Amino acid sequence: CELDRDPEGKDFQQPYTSFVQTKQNRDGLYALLRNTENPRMHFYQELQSDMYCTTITDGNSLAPFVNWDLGILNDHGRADEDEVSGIAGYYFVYNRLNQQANAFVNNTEAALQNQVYKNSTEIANAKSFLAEGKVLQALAIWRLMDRFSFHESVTEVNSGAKDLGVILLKEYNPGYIGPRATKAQCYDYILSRLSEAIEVLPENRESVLYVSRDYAYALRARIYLALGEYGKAAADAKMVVDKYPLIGAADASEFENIYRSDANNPEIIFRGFASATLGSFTATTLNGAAPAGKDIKYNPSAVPFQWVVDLYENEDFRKSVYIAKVVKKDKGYLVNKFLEDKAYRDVQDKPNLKVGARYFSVAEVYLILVESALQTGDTPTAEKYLKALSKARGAEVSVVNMEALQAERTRELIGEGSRLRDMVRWSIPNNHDAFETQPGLEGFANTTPLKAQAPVGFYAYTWEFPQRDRQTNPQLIKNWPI
Amino acid sequence: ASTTGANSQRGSG
Amino acid sequence: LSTVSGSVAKVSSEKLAEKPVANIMDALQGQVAGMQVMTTSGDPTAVASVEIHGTGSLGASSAPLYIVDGMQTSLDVVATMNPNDFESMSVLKDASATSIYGARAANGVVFIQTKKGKMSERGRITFNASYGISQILNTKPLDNMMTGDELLDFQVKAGFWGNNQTVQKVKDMILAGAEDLYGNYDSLKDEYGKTLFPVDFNHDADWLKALFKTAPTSQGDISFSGGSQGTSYYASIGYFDQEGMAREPANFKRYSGRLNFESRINEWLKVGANLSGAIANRRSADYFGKYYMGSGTFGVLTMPRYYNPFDVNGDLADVYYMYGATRPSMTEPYFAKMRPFSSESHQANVNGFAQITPIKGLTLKAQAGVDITNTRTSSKRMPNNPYDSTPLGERRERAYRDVSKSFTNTAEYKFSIDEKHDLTALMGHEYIEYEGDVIGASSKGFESDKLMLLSQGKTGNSLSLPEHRVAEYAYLSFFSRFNYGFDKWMYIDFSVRNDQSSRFGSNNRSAWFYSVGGMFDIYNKFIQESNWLSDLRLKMSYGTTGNSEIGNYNHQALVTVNNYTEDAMGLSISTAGNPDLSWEKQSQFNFGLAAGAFNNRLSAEVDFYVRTTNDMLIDVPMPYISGFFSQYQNVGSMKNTGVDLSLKGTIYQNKDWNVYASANFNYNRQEITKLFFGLNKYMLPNTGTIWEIGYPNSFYMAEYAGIDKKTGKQLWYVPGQVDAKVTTSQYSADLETRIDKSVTPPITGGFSLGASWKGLSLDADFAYIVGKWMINNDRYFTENGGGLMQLNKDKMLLNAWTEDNKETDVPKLGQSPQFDTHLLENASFLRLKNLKLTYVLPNSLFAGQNVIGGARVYLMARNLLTVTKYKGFDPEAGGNVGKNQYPNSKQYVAGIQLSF
Amino acid sequence: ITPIKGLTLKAQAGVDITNTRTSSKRMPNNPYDSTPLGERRERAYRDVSKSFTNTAEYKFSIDEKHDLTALMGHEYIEYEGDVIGASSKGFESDKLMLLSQGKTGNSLSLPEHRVAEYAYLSFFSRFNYGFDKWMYIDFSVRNDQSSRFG
Amino acid sequence: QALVTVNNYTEDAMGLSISTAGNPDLSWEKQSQFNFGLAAGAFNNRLSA
Amino acid sequence: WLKALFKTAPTSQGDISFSGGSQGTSYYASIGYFDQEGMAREPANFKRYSGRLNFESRINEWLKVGANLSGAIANRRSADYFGKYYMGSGTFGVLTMPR
Amino acid sequence: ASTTGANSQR
Ligand SMILES: CCCCCCCCOCCOCCOCCOCCO
Ligand SMILES: CCCCCCCCOCCOCCOCCOCCO
Repeated sequence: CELDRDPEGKDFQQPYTSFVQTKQNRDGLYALLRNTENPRMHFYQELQSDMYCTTITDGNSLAPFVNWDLGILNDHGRADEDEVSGIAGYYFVYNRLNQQANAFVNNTEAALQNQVYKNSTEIANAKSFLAEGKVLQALAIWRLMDRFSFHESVTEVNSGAKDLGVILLKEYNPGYIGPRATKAQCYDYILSRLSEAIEVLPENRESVLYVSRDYAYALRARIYLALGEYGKAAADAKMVVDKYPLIGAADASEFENIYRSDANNPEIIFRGFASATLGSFTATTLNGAAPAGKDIKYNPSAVPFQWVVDLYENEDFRKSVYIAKVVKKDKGYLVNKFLEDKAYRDVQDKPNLKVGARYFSVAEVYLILVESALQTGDTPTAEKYLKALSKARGAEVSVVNMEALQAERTRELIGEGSRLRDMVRWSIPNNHDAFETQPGLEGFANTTPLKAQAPVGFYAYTWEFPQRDRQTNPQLIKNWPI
Repeated sequence: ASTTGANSQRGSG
Repeated sequence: LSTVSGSVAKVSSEKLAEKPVANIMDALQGQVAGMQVMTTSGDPTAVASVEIHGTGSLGASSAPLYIVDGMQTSLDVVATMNPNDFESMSVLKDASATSIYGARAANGVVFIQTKKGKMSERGRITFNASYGISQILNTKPLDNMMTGDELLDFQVKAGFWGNNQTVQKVKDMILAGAEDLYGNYDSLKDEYGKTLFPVDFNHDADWLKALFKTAPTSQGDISFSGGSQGTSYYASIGYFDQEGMAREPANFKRYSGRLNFESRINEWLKVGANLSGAIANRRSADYFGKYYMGSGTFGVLTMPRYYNPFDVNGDLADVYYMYGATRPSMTEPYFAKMRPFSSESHQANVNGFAQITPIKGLTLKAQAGVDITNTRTSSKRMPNNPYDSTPLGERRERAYRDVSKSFTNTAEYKFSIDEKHDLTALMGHEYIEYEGDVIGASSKGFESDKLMLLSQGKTGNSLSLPEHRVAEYAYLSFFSRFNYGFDKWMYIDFSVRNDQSSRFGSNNRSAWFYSVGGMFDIYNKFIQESNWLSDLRLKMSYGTTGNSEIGNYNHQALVTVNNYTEDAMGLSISTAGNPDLSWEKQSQFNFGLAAGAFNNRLSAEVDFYVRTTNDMLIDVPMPYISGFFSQYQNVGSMKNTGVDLSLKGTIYQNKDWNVYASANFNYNRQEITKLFFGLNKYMLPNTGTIWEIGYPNSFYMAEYAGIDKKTGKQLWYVPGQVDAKVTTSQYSADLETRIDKSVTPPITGGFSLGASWKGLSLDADFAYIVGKWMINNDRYFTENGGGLMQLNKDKMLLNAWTEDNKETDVPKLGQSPQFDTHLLENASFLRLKNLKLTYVLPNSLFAGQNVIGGARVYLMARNLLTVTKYKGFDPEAGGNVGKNQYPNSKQYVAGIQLSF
Repeated sequence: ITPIKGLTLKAQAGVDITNTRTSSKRMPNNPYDSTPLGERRERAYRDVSKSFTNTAEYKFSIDEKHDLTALMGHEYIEYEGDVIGASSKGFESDKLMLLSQGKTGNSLSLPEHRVAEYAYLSFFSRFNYGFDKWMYIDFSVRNDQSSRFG
Repeated sequence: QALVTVNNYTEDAMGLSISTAGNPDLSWEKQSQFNFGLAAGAFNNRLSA
Repeated sequence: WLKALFKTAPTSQGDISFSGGSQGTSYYASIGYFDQEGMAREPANFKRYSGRLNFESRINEWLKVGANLSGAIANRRSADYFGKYYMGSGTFGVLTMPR
Repeated sequence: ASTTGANSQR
């Protein structure tokens, strides 16, 4: 009587014996990432910026972030085996990525050190899958810091948290429950993971579906930028900024076909693999879209304030793709960046509004180089790359002066979770109670006041830790005060 | 549609 | 099966028969002391949550072992049986009486005995049939919701539609949007204004009628029982169909047969079988308990009354409209024919036994059986539907397989060692095996209802990965049990056992459990005869029991597939792992006393008990840093101290006029003893409950303190701060506190009355559950003026604090509600479980024709009376929260019975 | 049922259900195959055939030399069959061969699906004449109706 | 029946071909039996034909 | 090549059956086992696990009821290359394969 | 590898 029962479709965990076992674990790593560094996860913090008002259609889903309903945002989200969403979700998927990249990095170091690879080329590649896993850990921890550590500018906080990062765990350890690393602890782990990888990863990108040296240079320049290290951000930018060219569009139809194509956008540095049958998801929060036969109708739960619509020149290719005047019928704009990739339609004819997970496009690299060059007094190269990015978009900028950078960035990065961070760093408070709503939508997009004001240095621009992580871990210092 | 106003999850099922 | 030392309740046939729901454990709510049954959904298809003597564990199931004619069967398979074939149910609620059962005998065992034949001269044939209707059982929630233009004003004055808008501007705009939207559909473009009025500010749409209906229940059966020399037969076929009262479709119908057969073959052998099966179709409303715009009982409270799902004949349209909508929104009946569903379960249950009696005293009994269930289910998305996203349709076919083996063979040697010592010794072996399996296939792209074979789908970006899920477990057990009897007054029972489960690793799956017990006939030793006391017996037991009801594969450290591209597979870490995971070890001491007064026409049994759960299987939650959700561990401990007593007697036996009552009560204090990682408390996020060592599973919130009459703001009590109690308008999570309200209600009980006036008889069965509390998640929406201003609200928001309206208790408009005590409702209730008036035809009406011998007729009601303070539909329809409930139904039934 | 002397009413019914579940693999990593990738095909079958066939039969005698037997009856035969099957391919491990774990793209397939039903309605009669227990005649008429024809 | 089945040509639209020829008059096969029999028992029912 | 593609294979069967009854009622019950393995080395088999219960009872001078109940768990597999000409299989194989 | 040669069919 053997009462052993073991589950079908599962195998037991083991150390890496073969190169083919290692390569398979690296793929499972990138699979997770695709459902983690995912636009669906960054929409919450995009909706918390100064750009959105809720419509009459919302059902208290986007209202907590747009109207700063702190009483709901405190323990917002889910991360159980039925739903993974929100703040709780954002936190949970990245820790799994960090946990699961930890077990990949450690078990590749183990295999290399026991010479289980059978020749020098297997050996040489695992030293390279290793750098990739190092970048993944750097991304995982920094995304967790992006939302769960304070910017230096915050005023009143819970005592202790002003200098704390997130719980740093460098080993695959499910049972680990420790305290928060300090800010400099977390950030030195992030930058060193990245630096060690730029040493090993080859100069020129090998696959847009995997971590490349071009990618890490870009991700580091992003991370430097939010750290205020403008000189260092500009140095990693220039190392990637010219390797990816801008979309050659004559009108906004030539623009939209190229931009919306995961496959043909020459600006995409690093994306996750997606097909119509695997790795494609619908991202219809910003736009409210749904199919109707051969068509698409839109019922958004949130739409930009007029000042966002007024940001875009009328001939800006983005003003019909990133935002699109498709509210009511032709009456107002919604944020439409994540609308679709047609290549993922089950049927050519019928849209399903599915997209893929993109991780970095050279546009941001242009804006990281432009802002930093302005900060470091390098006007020529700040003006070069900003005139280029905007002219290729059909709306070249008159002057180059940070004010213009703040606008241009805001236009180009709409929908990607970037405005909330930018208003913290540019020291802009939330004027949502005072922005004009779009006139065309009178009666559908009305003003709703904040449930709590958001002035410069307000603590809730930084999220509280999930209530799971707090209740099970007395060694956790929370961010928000009493 | 659906209104996640907020569900207190049924932590006693 | 049960023993002289155990707490044992026995429920009779009549408590079981002809009940208009397929959930037979509902029929026991308030019949057994200490057994707390509760059905949280009126969905025909739902099965109750029984708990004997408290909640047994904070992570394992507390479900009793359910047993039918010797072998474990699931409630789901019990539901496919005809309960008019049950002779009796026996609840075994202490360590001595549950000593020969395993798996989870820590939760009590429910033993159902099906009828075996009565050895009469002519056999008794008997035919039962009844018809009846289900309704909703409480309407009060919508007594005080705003009317159509009552909320129109509310919305406009709150600024929801615009800054500078009048009611009529909005009224013009909404029906403007309904005519242009309807005006794009051939099937609607010129029915709006003729037969369709989707928006109508002059009539209030009956949203209760929109989403709920009266529904019927039908039952019948024939039963041939008879007998002869050594053989006994009971055969029956029968039919049941209970339709769902929610208009969202759900139903449970079964076509059943049963044959129970037992025969003495010779003075050395007795063989027997009891065989049963069913063809069964069940379907369930899968939207209840979630919040979807205009569905469920939430829909009937939340849909603005200016929205008409009806047409011009008062019948339910194909579609209603809501302002802003991209698409007309399908009503519930038109959704169903557009999203069809069927499922057939074939259920087979074969059961044999052999009883060799080779010498005086010895009984070799081998018993074995199968429990086969193949279920085959279909799902469609009807194509060419003009209110769907695409004209293209899909189809999903699944097939399910559950096979359950169980062998359980025994040797029983009873003898006598002199004239005052009776010993009965018995040991046995038992192997339980379960192997289950689910397969599912789906295609899409169909463009014809008549061309929808799965093989006819589009092939390309339209293809699907199949569905496939497997599951197996096994239990190996050796057990023993001895019964020593001194004189005819003193009884000792001893038992030891070993259980081994597939659900634990090889080095940790065995576990030993024991039990001792004694019954002492104080009457028949120390009171040879008394003129008023008839029965006085003292019971007492200690024992240990296992609980293994967890989830098959929760120990392995597993990897699964998680492909990143299409040309090579990928592997991700799947589970954390607990190499040490093993049995949960429960221990129960029971002190009993059973007494009979007058001429055992007035009986009672009181029992005191201490149920201790150590090595408790907690699915300990993990910090999200871990990259996991949970991991089972034998961690923590719990206590359930309590008493249960029951009594029954007759109040006026008058030779032709008997009056009978019976009552039963349990109280059970729960105390957690140990948590995990030395932690003293763990609040379970977004649930409003908390585990804290000193106390039981309690609720955990901020104390809501009303509003500031000077500002209109909400105020909450700050725990620990006082004056010479402190309020604040600044809400924070650190404002929350343990509340002296426990989640599982400590008091479970019921009573039942009965009189019989020569053939005419009335029985009433009551059941109560006090100390119950629930969060009315529904009121989070119906009562807030800070958000969801689409939704209908309670008319109390017409009172909202403003500068001109003070001296009100409803807060200013503009602030969202928090999950505090203002939603902790007292879900305690008395309920009238059934009223049955029956009239058995006179005996002499059948004195000339030797074909029919008797008849009975009856009127009956399930769930008419519900005394409770709860401001929601059903106070049973929830545990810790109540969201969008399918309320239990109220039934009216007429029935007839014939005997030949 | 036997209500009065001579006649015999017999009612009979039954089902004949067959649920059959079938599994098939093409084992991965075997070096004498075209690919190292594995395949798996699971099918499920269902045959349910019910039939009711109830009779009324009258036997009587009009003399010591004339035995008569009359019987007529009804019969409905139904058959409902059904076959469902799904398959995946691309597996790279003995232990990871759930259908739901296959490759998805050019490796996906259409399911297998087939249904078939038939039905029979019929009324029959049969008589028995017996004279002096040496001469015996039997006559019968019946009508059959099959779903297999228009 | 004289029937159509699906025969898709691409992946974005349904296709239809003629499936079966047909016989609206198809009906029962009508068989007929003339049977002349004889049974005989010999000796003391210890020999039958 | 005969030995390559054909083997000696086993057939196994067993059965117990309780018959009796007495009055107006009669029972015939049986459980049983059968396993026939196919002699072609190309795998093929028919095994069944059987049960049956037959029951008849006179209830009264007008009514007699009865059931016969039968079921089985069965596993069949068939040599599907036979009756076709494939290089190294079946009796064609055993005759045509160069020795 | 099948030898069609000739398959006089049944
Ligand atoms: C008119 C008389 C009523 C008879 C109804 C009987 C319905 C029985 O259904 C059970 C179906 O299960 C079939 C499996 O058969 C098992 C036989 O094995 C028993 C041998 O011990
Ligand atoms: C009134 C008729 C109700 C119909 C119920 C029929 C049950 C059909 O189930 C089919 C699947 O069950 C298989 C039975 O297995 C046979 C038992 O095997 C044990 C014999 O040794």
